[PDB]
Amino acid sequence: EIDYKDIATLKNYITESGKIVPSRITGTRAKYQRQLARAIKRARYLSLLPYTDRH
Amino acid sequence: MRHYEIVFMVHPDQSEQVPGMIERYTAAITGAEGKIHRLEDWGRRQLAYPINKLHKAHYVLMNVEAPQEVIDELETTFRFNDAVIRSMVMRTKHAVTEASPMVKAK
Amino acid sequence: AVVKCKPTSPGRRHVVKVVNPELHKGKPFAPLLEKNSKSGGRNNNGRITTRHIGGGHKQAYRIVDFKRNKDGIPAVVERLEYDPNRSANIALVLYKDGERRYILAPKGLKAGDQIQSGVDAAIKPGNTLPMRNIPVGSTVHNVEMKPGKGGQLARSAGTYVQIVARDGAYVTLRLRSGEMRKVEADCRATLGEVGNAEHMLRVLGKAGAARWRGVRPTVRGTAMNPVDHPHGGGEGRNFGKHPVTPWGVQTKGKKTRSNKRTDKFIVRRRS
Amino acid sequence: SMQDPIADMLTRIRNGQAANKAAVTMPSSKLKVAIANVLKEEGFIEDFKVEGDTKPELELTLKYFQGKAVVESIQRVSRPGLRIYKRKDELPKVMAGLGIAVVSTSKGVMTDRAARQAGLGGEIICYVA
Amino acid sequence: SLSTEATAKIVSEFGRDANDTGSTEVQVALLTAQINHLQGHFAEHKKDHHSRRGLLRMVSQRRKLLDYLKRKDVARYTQLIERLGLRR
Amino acid sequence: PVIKVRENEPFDVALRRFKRSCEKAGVLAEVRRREFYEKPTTERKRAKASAVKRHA
RNA sequence: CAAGCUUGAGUCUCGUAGAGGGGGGUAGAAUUCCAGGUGUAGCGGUGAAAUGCGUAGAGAUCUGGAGGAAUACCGGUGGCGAAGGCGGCCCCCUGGACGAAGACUGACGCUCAGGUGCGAAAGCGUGGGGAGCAAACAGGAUUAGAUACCCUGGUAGUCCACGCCGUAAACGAUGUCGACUUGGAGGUUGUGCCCUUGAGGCGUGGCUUCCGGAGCUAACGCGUUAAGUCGACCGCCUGGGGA
RNA sequence: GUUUAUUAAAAACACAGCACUGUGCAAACACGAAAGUGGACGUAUACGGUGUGACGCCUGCCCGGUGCCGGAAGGUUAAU
Repeated sequence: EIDYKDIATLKNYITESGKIVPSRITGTRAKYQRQLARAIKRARYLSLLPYTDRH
Repeated sequence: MRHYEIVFMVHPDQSEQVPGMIERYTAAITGAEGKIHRLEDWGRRQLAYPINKLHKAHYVLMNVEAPQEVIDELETTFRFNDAVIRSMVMRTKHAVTEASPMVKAK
Repeated sequence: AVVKCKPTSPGRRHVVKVVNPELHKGKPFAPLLEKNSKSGGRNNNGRITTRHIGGGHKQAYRIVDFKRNKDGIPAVVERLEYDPNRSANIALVLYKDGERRYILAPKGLKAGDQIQSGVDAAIKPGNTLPMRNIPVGSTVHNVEMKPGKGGQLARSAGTYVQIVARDGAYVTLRLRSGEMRKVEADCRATLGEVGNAEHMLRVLGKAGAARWRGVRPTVRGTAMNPVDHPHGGGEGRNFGKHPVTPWGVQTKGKKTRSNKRTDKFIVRRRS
Repeated sequence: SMQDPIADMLTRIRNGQAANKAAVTMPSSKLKVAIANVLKEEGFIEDFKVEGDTKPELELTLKYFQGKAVVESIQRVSRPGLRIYKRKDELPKVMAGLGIAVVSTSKGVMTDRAARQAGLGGEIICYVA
Repeated sequence: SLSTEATAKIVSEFGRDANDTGSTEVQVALLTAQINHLQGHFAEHKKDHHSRRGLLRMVSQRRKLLDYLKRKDVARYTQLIERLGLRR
Repeated sequence: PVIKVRENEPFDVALRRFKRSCEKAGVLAEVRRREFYEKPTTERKRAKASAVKRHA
C-alpha cells in the first residue's frame, strides 16, 4: 500500500530538515519502515521530497 | 511479459512537445504487443531542489506491460532526448489500472 | 589475446605477440592499394633528416577514409583487415549502393555491423556525425579540426578524445595527452574508442623484430667522440655536461612549442 | 542422523526418569518391544503399550519408589561402532548380582541370568541397575 | 531457473503423468535442464561464486540420484543417460 | 535547521528556538562523529557496549 | 539376497521477507583542485608553539567548472550469507532459506583420510586511475635522548580490470549430523482460527537477544541455539623453553 | 649480431626491455638564405631526443652549487 507517489503520507515520516524519522519515535512496524524509507529514497530522486532544507 | 512504471519529467519550456512524446512512446509499446494500464500527466509541478538550474518541470506517469526489448528503446531515447531531464522505470509485480494520489487530491 | 611464446631459443624467450583470430586471412582489397616506397629518413636533398629510420619490409598503402563524407547511406562491415601502416586495424565496409571503402575499426565492431554517417545517424559506435549532434560526455575518435579536412585526432590503437563542453560555435576536447582543446563544432567525429587496444602489451623480444618495422640502431652520445656529439669524449665513462641533442639544445625539461597562432584554441596544456 | 535407535530408547528412559515423567513414548520397533518386555518382567518399568498400525508408538510407563527413580542407571554396551558379543562363561553380571544385562540370543532377548540357565551367549545390548 | 512452462514439459516426458513429479528419472531430468540453463549465466559471469555454490549442489545431487538409479535398475539407468546425454 | 523571526517577537525567543531546532537535528553530534576516522571494528564494539549497558 | 513401507532424505505447486552474489546505469551531500567576482590582515595548527600558507591579496564569502572516492538520515544485542563477508536509488542475469495445503519418489541417508573449491587485511604481477586518507620519507615541536606519541607536509598503498598469494584473536577461542530433557522476558519473519469490531483475542512454523532451573563444570560459567542425557563419523592434545 | 679495409674482435658498439623529457599536427626536430622536402600519405597505444641495457630482487638521503620548470609584486635594464 505504501507508495513513493503518495507524498502526503511521506511527510509525516520526515523532519523539518528532510531526514527520515526512526521507528523508535514514530511507533511504526519495522517491515513497513523498510518500505517507507525506500519510498522516501525514490521520492527524493524524482524531486518530490527534498534531500535537505537548503533550497 | 513484465509490468513496469515509468515516471519521467520534462524541461518545462518543452511542455509544448509533451503529447507528441507520449503518442510516440505509447504507440511503440502497443506496436510490440504491449499494453498501457494507465497514463497520467501531472503537468507543471514545483521541484524540491534545482536540477540543471530548473525550478519546475513537467512530470508524466505511465504503467505498462511490455517485453524487455522495447523498454531499452525507451530507456535509450530518454537518455539521448535532451528535453527529458530525469527519468525512472521501476518494475511492479501486478498491473495498476488506477488514478494516483496526485490526481485524486484536487 | 596476448600469448607468451615458449622459450625454445633465446630470442623467443621474451616475445609476446598479439594474436587476433577475427582478422582476415588472404589478400587485401585491390582497388584501394597504392605503391608506397620507403625514404630511409632522407629528404629531397638526399640527407638524413631523421635518424634511425631505414629498411624493413615492403608495404602497400591502404587508402583509408578519414573524411567519412558519404552521408545518410547505411554501410555494412564486411571484414577486419590487418594494416601495416598503422597501429589500428581497419574494416572494409560495403555501402548500400555497392561502393567499398576502408575505415578504422572501432572497439567492439565485427562482421555484419551496420554503420552510418551524417546528422540523422544513431549514437552508436562506428557512427560519424558533427559534434554539435553528439552528447556532452561522449567518447569519440578520428576527430577533425577544420570542417571537411578529415580525421586527425585519436586515430592510434586504443585512443579516444572525450567531449567535455559545448559553448556556441566551439566544443572542448580532453585529448589523450591530457590537453584540453577547443574545436569548432561542425567537425565530424566517429564514436567509440579505436580498436586493438592490446597493441601496447606486445613485446618484440629481439633486435631483429625492430629491424622488420624499419628501425635502425641508436647510438648514445656518450659512446661517441667529441666531434660527433656534445657528449663526447672522456677517458672511461664520463659525462659532466647537461644533457643535449646532437645539435646542442637541452633535452630533459626544455619546452619547444613556439606557435602563437594556435594558442587561443588550447584551454590547458598537458599535465 | 538417527543411527542407533535402541540407545535412543534407553536415553528416553533415562532422561524421563531424571525429569520425573510418568510415561515416555517413542517410535516402536520389534526389538524395542522385546527389550521393553525384559525390562518389565524384571520390574524396572510398570507397563508398556503399543498403538498405531502405520506409525506405531511404544509408550513405556516409568517407575518410582520413595519419590525416586527405579532405573538407577542404564548403559548401552554393544554400539554400531563397537558390537560386543560374549560366550556363555564370559557373560557379565551387573552390580555383582543386582542389576541385569540384556542379551540377544538365538532364543530371543532375555536376561543375563536366563541365558546362563539356558546355556547360551550372544550380543550384549545394555546394562541396567 | 526454469519457468513452469519449461518444467511441466519435462515432467510430461520422463514421468508417468503430471502427478509423478518426483520420480528419480524426472528429478535427474529437471536438474540436467536446470544445470545447462546456468552454463550461460557462468559463461558471462565468472566471478559469481555465491551462485555457483548452488550449481555445484545440483551437480552433486544429480550424481547421488543416478547412483541410486543403478542399484535399483540398469534398464532405466542406461536408457536415461542416452536420452539426456551424460557420462560423455 | 532553518528559522526566522516573525513580527512582534523578541530576539531571545528566536535564539532559543534556533538551539532547540539544532539539538533536534543533531548537527553537532553528526560533526563530533566525523572529526576522526573510526575503524569499523571500533564502531561495532562501541555499539555493543552501549546495548549491553542499557540493559539496566 | 529378494519383496515391500513412509516417519529420515528428496521433487513439483503457490506465496512471503531479506546490505545473498554477478554485470550495467544513475542521484544528492561533502573534501580537493582550477578559473573568475566582493574583500583585507591574518589564517592554520596546539597543552602551548613552531614548521606551514598569506600584502605576489591568504583565510572568510559568492558564481561557474573539473575529477575521484564513499553512500548521512533510515539503522536496529535488525537482516542475509558455509565461512570470509554484504549498506544510496533503478534495471538485467542469478543462488539459497522459510511457510501453507496437497501431490509425487520410496532409505535415495549421516560423516569424510587423501582430492577439489571458496577464503578479511596486508603484499606481489600487467595495465588503468588517483579526490580524500596515508606505511616509508622530510621538516617542526616535546624530551636527558625521541630514530616515537603531537603538528605541517607526503610516496607506495587504498580505487578499477585480469592474474597470484592462502594467511588472521579467520573467535562463539565451542567440528558436522541426529535424538531426548523444567521456565520467564523480548526481537524478527511466515501462517491458521476470532461481535478482523482497535494499533487487538486464541493458536502454529522458522531464525535470533537477554535472564535463569535440574544437571554439568576445577572454577568461572553453560544452561532446549548446552558446556545437560545419549548415538554416528571426522580433526586434534600428551611438561616449560628450544620451536 | 657490430667494430678499428692494412698490428686491437674485446669486458668496447648494438640489442629486446626500463625510465625521463619534448611534441596537439602547418607537431617537435632535421636538411635548406627561400620555395620546399623528410618526420608521415603517420596523429600521443604516435613521433623526436637523452641515459640505462634480457630476466630476478631492488633502486636509500641531499634542491645549498649548476641546469631546467613555474611564479609575478618589487628592484635593475635596451632601442624608442
